[PDB]
Amino acid sequence: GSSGSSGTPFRKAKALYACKAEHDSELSFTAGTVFDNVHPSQEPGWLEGTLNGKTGLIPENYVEFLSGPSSG
Repeated sequence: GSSGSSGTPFRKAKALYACKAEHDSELSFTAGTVFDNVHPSQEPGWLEGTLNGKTGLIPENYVEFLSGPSSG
């Protein structure tokens, strides 16, 4: 059933620093880049989100989950 109990449509994270992922699994983005549906990957200290209809591994030490209103 669509729309049930209160909740949020997944979470998002923002890349702190620009990373030039070299591995496929890994993802490449630029600081400030906001990821879609960010979650803890199977790997330790690795987040698994979807950057532009593309899922891969992301460095948790390179992201910053967004919760409060700020943007930028």
